[PDB]
Amino acid sequence: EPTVPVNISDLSIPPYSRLYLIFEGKNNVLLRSKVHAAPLKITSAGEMQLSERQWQQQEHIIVKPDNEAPSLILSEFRRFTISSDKTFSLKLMCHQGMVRIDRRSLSVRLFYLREQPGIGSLRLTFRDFFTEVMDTTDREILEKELRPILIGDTHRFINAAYKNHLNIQLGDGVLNLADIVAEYARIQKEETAIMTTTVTTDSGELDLSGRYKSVPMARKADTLYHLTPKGDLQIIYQVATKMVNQAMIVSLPNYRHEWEKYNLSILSEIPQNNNTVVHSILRVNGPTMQVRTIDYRGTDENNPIVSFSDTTFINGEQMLSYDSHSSGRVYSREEYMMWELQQRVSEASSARTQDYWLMDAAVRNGEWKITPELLRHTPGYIRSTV
Repeated sequence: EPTVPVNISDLSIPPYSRLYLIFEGKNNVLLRSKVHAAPLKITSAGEMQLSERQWQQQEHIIVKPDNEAPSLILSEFRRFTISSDKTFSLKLMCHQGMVRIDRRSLSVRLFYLREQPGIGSLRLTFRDFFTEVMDTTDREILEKELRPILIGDTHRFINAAYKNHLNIQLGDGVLNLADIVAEYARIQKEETAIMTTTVTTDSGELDLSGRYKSVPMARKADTLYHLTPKGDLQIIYQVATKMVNQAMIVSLPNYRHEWEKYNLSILSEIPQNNNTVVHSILRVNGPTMQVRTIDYRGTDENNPIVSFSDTTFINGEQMLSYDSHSSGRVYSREEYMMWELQQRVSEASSARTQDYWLMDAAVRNGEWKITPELLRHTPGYIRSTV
């Protein structure tokens, strides 16, 4: 049968199906695409249990009470937290932007560990959550006036249909959504503890050709790189002091759309148990976060041992974790470069993501052009037969 025409800006593929697109073979086909799984709408009331594979399928779970609200339950939800404390990861999650608000809809983004490598994601949107008081969210003055109410009596302005279902079972964890709402108000008032140091293309002092920037204090072993869908980088560190939990952020606004203009390196010092300070150098290379550790005369003299490592965002993730205590492998410079080439040869996902970022960057102006700005970041590649 003659082929059917379809608008390329919106395609629907039903479960366990495919959709063959037919292209002309004279020109070159360059198709940029984005995938959004269809949301699951929920309107009933009462208990609502979703099995592991039931909430693992979905990406955005909308809740739209008609009369009453369900008691959302997501079994086997191994929630991802970087701090074992329960009142500090709340501040950090509110700070990264994982709690959003518009009109009367409150949206919360979650995370979870899974058997497959990496960290998953999931969004819950609680429509009808808010009453008519803050239907005027456009004005900042009215929201600021309503902020003090959210501290003591948060339930005053929450819709009555949601009052008895303000907690979301997550397996072994209970997340009081009213608590989330209350704490987001404190975070917004503070914005208008967690230290903030945003860098830009031309921010920072002058192999690491470019700019240098050093965090305010001495970090911990673990590190967290957060990439919001808008395309900003939110490198997460710690303070190496168990007395007070103080994560220090490094914000790189509009990173995904400007990763070729960044020639910046980040220096940090991780203290060790033996009263030895180990330096750490972080170099952003597109989606691959190159980490260089310099022992800096830790046990040697004048010839510090240098270990290379990196973690690359893959499969559209928005949160990557590196422990520096249990997971990793020692790599010298030549060994690391050789390993990168070996990963590229076997078509590993990191190389594919690097290529995706490069092809995205090449078409910035609209017309395909490999400008010289990308001739420094990109290592060349040659295949030959002997």
